[PDB]
Amino acid sequence: KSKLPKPVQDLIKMIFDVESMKKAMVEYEIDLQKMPLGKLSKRQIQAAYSILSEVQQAVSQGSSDSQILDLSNRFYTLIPHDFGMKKPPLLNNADSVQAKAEMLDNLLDIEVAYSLLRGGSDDSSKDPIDVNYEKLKTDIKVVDRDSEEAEIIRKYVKNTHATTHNAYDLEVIDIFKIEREGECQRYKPFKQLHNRRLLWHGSRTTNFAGILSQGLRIAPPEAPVTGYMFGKGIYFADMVSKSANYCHTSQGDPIGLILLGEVALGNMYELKHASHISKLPKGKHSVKGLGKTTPDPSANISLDGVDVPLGTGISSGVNDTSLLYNEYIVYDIAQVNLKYLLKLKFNFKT
Ligand SMILES: CCC(CC)N1CCN(C(=O)c2cc(Cn3c(=O)[nH]c(=O)c4ccccc43)ccc2F)CC1=O
Repeated sequence: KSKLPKPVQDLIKMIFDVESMKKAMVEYEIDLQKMPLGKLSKRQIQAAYSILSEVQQAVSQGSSDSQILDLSNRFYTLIPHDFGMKKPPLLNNADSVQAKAEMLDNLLDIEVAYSLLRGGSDDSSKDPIDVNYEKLKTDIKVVDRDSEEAEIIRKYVKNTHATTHNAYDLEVIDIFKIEREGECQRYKPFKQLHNRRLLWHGSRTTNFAGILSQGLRIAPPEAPVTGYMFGKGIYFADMVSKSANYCHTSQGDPIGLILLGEVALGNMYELKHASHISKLPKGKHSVKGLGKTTPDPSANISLDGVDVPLGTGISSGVNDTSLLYNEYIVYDIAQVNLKYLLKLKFNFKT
């Protein structure tokens, strides 16, 4: 029977729940009868990535729209869906390709979690919570609610909830201090880079067994670079509600998980519109998507030598931008050092 703190036990139970994995796939309208969770495979997901890349190439290189029709149907054969009586969305425009790329990103970490679960060694004299905790290769400690860490983090949550994201209120349930094995050594070449910032990264709960196991990762080479607004990198935000929207919580599942990561941004290539890149020009270390609203810079606080942009939202004065709020993208996984994991309750306004 596990000795782990009860909040950590609840976390392990949440991120390894198999039925949550199936619910996520059903939410995507994937046919569970034809393609069960156990038949989901990494090379199958990579093959689906390549079809999206084929669609990307066929659209831009001026091929037949007829081929694009066939590539779309091939995607729905490779990944069986079940839209009941409705017509499955056609894969012929960037809008549809980006939605399927997002779906494959989620399937990729679901496969990592399920394979983690069904692998390794097993011992019936051990609590499955203890076994699954050790499979994450991550030290997880509860942050004291009255500590100054929690104070700064709660202030960060309190001040950076955008007015536009008015559908819900956020309530911090647990603050976890996490150390992924090996990630600190991997981050060492970037530890002294300038412009280090503590930024948010939200994701579906079904992704976090893979995120704690493997870290935040760049989409595989088969993934289409045009499937993501700023290409294939790791995305962060400085508004907690922007990243909280990527938790994709609902009134049925109102508990979300959000990361605080130390990100070495260096020289930021500042952009106002989409730019589908996989690498940066020499002398640039990150992309900053310029939003119309930014945390007030005069209110930046230092936490363990890292900037925390917890200022309240003010106009950035940035002219023509497709972004309401800022985005930060790095294109090297060694530029990220995950520090905290928050468990939030979404209180939806009605
Ligand atoms: C988790 C599965 C794996 C699969 C390899 N994965 C997926 C890709 N990825 C990203 O960071 C990533 C995220 C978004 C969307 N987005 C988000 O989801 N949360 C945020 O807070 C956020 C904040 C600002 C902007 C976008 C955000 C788009 C493109 C990306 F590349 C790293 C990663 O590891």
